[PDB]
Amino acid sequence: VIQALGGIETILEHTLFKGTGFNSWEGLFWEKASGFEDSMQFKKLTHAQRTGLSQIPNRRFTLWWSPTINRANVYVGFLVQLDLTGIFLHGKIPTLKISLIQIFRAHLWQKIHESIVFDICQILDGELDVLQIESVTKETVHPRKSYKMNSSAADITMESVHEWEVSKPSLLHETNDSFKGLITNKMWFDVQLRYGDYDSHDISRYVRAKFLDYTTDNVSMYPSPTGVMIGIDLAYNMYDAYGNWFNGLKPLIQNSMRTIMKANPALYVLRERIRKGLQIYQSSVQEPFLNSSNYAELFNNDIKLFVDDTNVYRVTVHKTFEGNVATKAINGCIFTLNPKTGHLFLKIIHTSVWAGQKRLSQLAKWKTAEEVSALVRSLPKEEQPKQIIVTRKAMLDPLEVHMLDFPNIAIRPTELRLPFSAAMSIDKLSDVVMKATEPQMVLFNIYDDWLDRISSYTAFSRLTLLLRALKTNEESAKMILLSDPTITIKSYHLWPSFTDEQWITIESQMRDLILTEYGRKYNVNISALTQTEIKDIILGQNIKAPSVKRQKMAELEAARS
Amino acid sequence: IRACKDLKHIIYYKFNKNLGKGPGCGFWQPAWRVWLNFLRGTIPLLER
Amino acid sequence: DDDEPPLSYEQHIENIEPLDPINLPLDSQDDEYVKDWLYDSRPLEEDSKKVNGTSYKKWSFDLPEMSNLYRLSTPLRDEVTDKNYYYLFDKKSFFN
Amino acid sequence: LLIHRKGLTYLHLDYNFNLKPTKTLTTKERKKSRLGNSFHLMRELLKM
Amino acid sequence: RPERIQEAIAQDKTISVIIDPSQIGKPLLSMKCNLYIHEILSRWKASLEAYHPELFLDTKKALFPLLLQLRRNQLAPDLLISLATVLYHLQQPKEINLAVQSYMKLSIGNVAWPIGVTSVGIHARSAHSKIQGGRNAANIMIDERTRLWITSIKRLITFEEWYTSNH
Amino acid sequence: NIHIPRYIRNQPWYYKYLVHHRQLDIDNNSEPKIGMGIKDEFKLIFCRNCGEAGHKEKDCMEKPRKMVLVRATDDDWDSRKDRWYGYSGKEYNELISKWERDKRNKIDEEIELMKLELYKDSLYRTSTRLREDKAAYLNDINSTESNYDPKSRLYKTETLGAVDEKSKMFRRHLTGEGLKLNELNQFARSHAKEMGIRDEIEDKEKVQHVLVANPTKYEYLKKKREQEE
RNA sequence: GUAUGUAUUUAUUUUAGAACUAGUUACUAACAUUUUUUUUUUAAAAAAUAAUUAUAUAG
Ligand SMILES: O=P(O)(O)O[C@H]1[C@@H](OP(=O)(O)O)[C@@H](OP(=O)(O)O)[C@@H](OP(=O)(O)O)[C@@H](OP(=O)(O)O)[C@H]1OP(=O)(O)O
Ligand SMILES: [Zn+2]
Repeated sequence: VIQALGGIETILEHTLFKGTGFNSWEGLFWEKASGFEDSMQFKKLTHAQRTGLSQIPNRRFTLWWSPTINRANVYVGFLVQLDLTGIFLHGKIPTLKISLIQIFRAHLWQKIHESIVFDICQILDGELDVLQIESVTKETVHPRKSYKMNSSAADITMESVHEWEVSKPSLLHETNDSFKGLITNKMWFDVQLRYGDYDSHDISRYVRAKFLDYTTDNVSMYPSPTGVMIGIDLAYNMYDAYGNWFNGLKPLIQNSMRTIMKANPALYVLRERIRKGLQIYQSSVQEPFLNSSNYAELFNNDIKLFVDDTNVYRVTVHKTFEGNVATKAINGCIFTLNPKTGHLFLKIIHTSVWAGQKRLSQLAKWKTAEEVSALVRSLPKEEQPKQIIVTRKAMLDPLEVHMLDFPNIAIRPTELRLPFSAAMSIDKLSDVVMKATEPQMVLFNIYDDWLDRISSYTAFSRLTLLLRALKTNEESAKMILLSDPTITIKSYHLWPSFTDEQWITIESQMRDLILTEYGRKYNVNISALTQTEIKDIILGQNIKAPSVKRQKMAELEAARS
Repeated sequence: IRACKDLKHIIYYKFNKNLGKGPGCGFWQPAWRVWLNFLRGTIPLLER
Repeated sequence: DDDEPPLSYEQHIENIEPLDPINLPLDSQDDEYVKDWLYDSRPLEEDSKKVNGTSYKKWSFDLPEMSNLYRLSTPLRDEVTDKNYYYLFDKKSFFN
Repeated sequence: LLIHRKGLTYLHLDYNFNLKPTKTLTTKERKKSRLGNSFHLMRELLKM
Repeated sequence: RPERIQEAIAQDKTISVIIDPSQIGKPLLSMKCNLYIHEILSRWKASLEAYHPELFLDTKKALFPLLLQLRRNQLAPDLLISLATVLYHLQQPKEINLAVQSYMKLSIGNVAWPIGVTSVGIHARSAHSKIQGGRNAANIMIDERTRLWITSIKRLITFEEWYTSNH
Repeated sequence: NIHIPRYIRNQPWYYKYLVHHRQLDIDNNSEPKIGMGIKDEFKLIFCRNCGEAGHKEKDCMEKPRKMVLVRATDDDWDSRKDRWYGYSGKEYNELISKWERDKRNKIDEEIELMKLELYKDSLYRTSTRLREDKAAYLNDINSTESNYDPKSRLYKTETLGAVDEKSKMFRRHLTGEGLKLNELNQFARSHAKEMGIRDEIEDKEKVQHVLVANPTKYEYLKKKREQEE
């Protein structure tokens, strides 16, 4: 049958394989685990709620053959456009609209657009020399310009010192053009995104058609007649351009387009959301996670922050007038700290955040990401981080979309389970969270006064011991801190002001509590373990990792010799 | 609609004989007749 | 555009002089009898020999005008003059 | 004027005769605002 | 024209940099804040070698519209009260942390949604239209110049923490 | 590979690994493709009044009397439905000429502002990109093969780390407090092995010898070992 | 998670007991993520094997 249909090439030109960006078709084949619906088919679940589970595989099937289903050579069909994107779907399939909305959710089309606009404008700021550009002014256009397919304005304007000797319009790669014909004072750059069908995906005809329509027509308001039009095909991973060149534009723009097309984060978030919507694996894990073998990377000179969301959406259960109970939201905190200097930016989320909305455990992810983006924007460039460690893996996807706005900040998911949720159970923190009447940022210094007598790395591991104790037993440890009434806490201060001998003894009490309770709970004694295994336990690191394997192999190699 | 589409087939291969494949037919008399005869049938229905 | 109201005839349209219609250019002597009126609105609306009146209900031509319209309308004539062409394509073969 | 007599102000009828909502509707509003076949048939004729 | 400049400098040596907290909650307060910002810039200018020297020109350029608004009494009062609270906790000797905390009140504010969030999931409801951020947002999102000078106040705060560390 | 089924690993009879599948352009699909171009080709292509031999009297395009380049058949759906085909440039030249004629027809500091610059010796829709910064993949547009990872937005430099050749993993170089943790970690492991024997079979207490289990003791012990030397 | 319903007044109308104590059952809650193949003896003995998961469900 595969020779009957013509081969994998003539099968895969129908499919959405070109937009995913796997390297080869051979990676279509994996032991794919179903994930969500596997968990959900066993639960106690309504009659109406169980037939909804069976339209999850149909959305993936409809996504995969979506160039062929949403093709352009149709018999009858009135073309409509999606809401916050620019996709024209011929008629009405309800499965395909859900798939493409899930792909382009959180306003991703417009983020891709202004991402490529700022990237072009930053390259043109970098080259106010030898192109002889006076100024590159970025235009402020209508927020619906990213997907107004009727007409468009320009969004980058190039004003020159004296004159530009400007060629006749031709494509980006036509190698022969005379610069002598025309003279302009200013030029315009414009970026057009199209989503291609199975039929209509000749991108060069698209860019020449958009240029030759929008320059001659009167609806599209351009500053000068001279400019260039840049077009990108998102469904099929292609680019081209058309318009007026001078001496120096074309080799700059073709290299700009190939590197932006390979390394834009926005287009990577698109291709990743496509791979997720099709449920296919591609391991691209260039930097290792924050495991126990990397552990001291936190204590470099460069600034970085831990973000944590576990206490952002909390509720209280209460009895209704009927039999069933209901949940009402309470105050929350976004736990962000930097481990080198102990600054603790504590975002108190009031309940006026959750005022009218619902689903409330999906929205909390986007609330944390939006608030972290506001915190990072409020910092200066020298004081913005260079790295952000996300604790839970469900906080990757909102932070990636909101940190599209800051491309120079790395994001590393952690590999070791961190106890910062137990930071709610400190009464000085819990008090300030609960008494709040207004959504606000409150600063704490979680290393109380330790950084004078105690260096920062042992202070972080001390805080690890304390928070693992308060997450493990929560009252035995809270009584271990509160043995003596003589040691108080100050007004500025979080922890009881112990001397350092007392910190040595109480850290010993904490590791005794943690390791004894662990060995009692999981029926595995601490004494027969490696020092690697205990350092693995206390930091909350997980086994089945590749790092535990390669660490044990490296220790075996080091101790066999 | 199918009538108009069928009429296109019998007009184009009288028009495009020995002159290619482009647009530019513009012999719009038969399709115009089809949609007028639709309109007189849906006058009494849409008044109702 | 979808958000543009329809422009007023009295301002934007009526003061513009019109443009050139199709108008196949006729010969001067081969198409002599039909040249001066072929492309009017109602071609002989007021010519009481060739029409009844401006009510425009009946028509009567000579022979050269009718012959000229016969030659000039070559691409849309029937050009089947014997009834034995429709041997098994007449209406009644279709009914059978 | 028919749409605005019926109480439906969040439906927008632009000058190329398309009917699209100006917000995200509730279900009560989607019940109150299902226009018939007759409205949309007259609407597509005006569009043509 | 140099006469008004000279008499204004003579008045500039007359007025003093004292933020009283009862005086915060109008033109003389704006001038006192204006002059304290100038004095912070002068204490940078005395010690330009040890810091980053590359930030100083850009800091002056980003601060210059703020200094202009404080010179002309044109700054909005809700924003100016927050700025004066930052500058008070900056002026006090030891509470350098309350300066950064009131700065976080200055830049983000007390708005529920600082930056808007749009189209969270597949399922669209009407109340999502309340989320977005054109209506009420942070002061760091009002205009792009306001972002520059609000960031520059934080930069002067970090300068002042270094200066009270060493000198 | 393990994953592919046996209905793909099998070559048919008439191809007598998996050479038979390789020819969109799979197997370099990670590299994005470009515009193929615009190619508009025209090819070349008895009656009583024409006098030519080709057609019939009903088909003659001349006017009935009393007595040629053709679109070459390309079948892309964009190419048959293209609005701009055989475009020479007449409309753009009329546009440029009209604009040239129109262009031919066409052709401060305040007191307090001067005071402040003399002292200083010199719209909620606005984006969050923060224009004055620069992305990291833009500095290497000219050469090839950028160092920016689009998944995790780190920019691999030579100062920042080094690549293991066999694992293809970028492990960062450490600086100050990372060195003072790593050399202290090795110190705690060595002090533990000399204090007991800690050979990891002897099955006794050794909870006091893991570093993270009790760090303040090891910080002060490292410190006094520095003080003694 | 919907449907659907319910709540949101100010502009003034005349004159047998008392005390102490902890867990067991049901039901509800869009509120929350510690491997595979064995063998043998009565804890010990053998054999083995491989750069890391979903924000998606409604009558
Ligand atoms: O026959 P239809 O389904 O109505 O589609 C035709 C058809 O295209 P295909 O038959 O290849 O699908 C014609 O092609 P030819 O019969 O001429 O080969 C023609 O194209 P031409 O303009 O080249 O005649 C025409 O185009 P138009 O729409 O301008 O009448 C139109 O295409 P669409 O219906 O797809 O627009
Ligand atoms: Zn002929």
